[PDB]
Amino acid sequence: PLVGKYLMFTMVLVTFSIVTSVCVLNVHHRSPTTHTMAPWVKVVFLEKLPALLFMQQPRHH
Amino acid sequence: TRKYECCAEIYPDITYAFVIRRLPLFYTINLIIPCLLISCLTVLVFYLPSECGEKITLCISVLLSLTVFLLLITEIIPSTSLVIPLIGEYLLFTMIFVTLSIVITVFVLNVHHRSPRTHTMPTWVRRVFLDIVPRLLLMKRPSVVDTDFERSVKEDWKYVAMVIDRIFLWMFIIVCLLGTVGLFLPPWLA
Repeated sequence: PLVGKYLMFTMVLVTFSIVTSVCVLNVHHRSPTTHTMAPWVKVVFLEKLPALLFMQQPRHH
Repeated sequence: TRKYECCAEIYPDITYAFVIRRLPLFYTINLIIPCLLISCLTVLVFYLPSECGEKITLCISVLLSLTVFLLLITEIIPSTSLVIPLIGEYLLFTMIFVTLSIVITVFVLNVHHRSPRTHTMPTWVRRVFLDIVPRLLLMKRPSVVDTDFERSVKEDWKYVAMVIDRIFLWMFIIVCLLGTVGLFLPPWLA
């Protein structure tokens, strides 16, 4: 059934989202005491991607 | 033709053998794929940080879902003790290792929330889990000098918990991959 196929597709996507959310939570709870941020991470995720996604880190400091 | 102890004569018979193959799409979609999707989440608990306060939720949900699917399979197959379905063995082994993961998660959460006011870190723990294992696991702790003793030991306990999680993240991934292939690959080869 098409409804069953659509439900299966959404279940696969939700499993993907669970994995991604685990990874995001791992990233969020990082601090200098435990992890050191590589300069490439800095560049990409604080300058390039935010500009593409229209986020504009305030960067007041 | 064959003789029966009832009677002295030979009684013939014709026996028909119906060799029938199941079309697996329906049960594939309805059982196999959901089970694999749940199986994809068995090791995720070891990558969740202890501060998220949701490790228990995830591992418990995985355990209960696997148990429910095992119960669903049980209602389909005959209750015979001569053979064991491969799906049943896979689900049972996954449930066992998920239970083990829950036990390890409780231990790791206990280790994470230790402080000088309640626990004392042995020298051997410090040595092993702050020098040796992190090196073998390719994780490099920043060289930070915290002046507050109480806040620094709390951060050492939090780092020791991360290392224990990473060890079991590696073991469970190896076991998960080796076990799955070691169970289903040989049958698919003839």
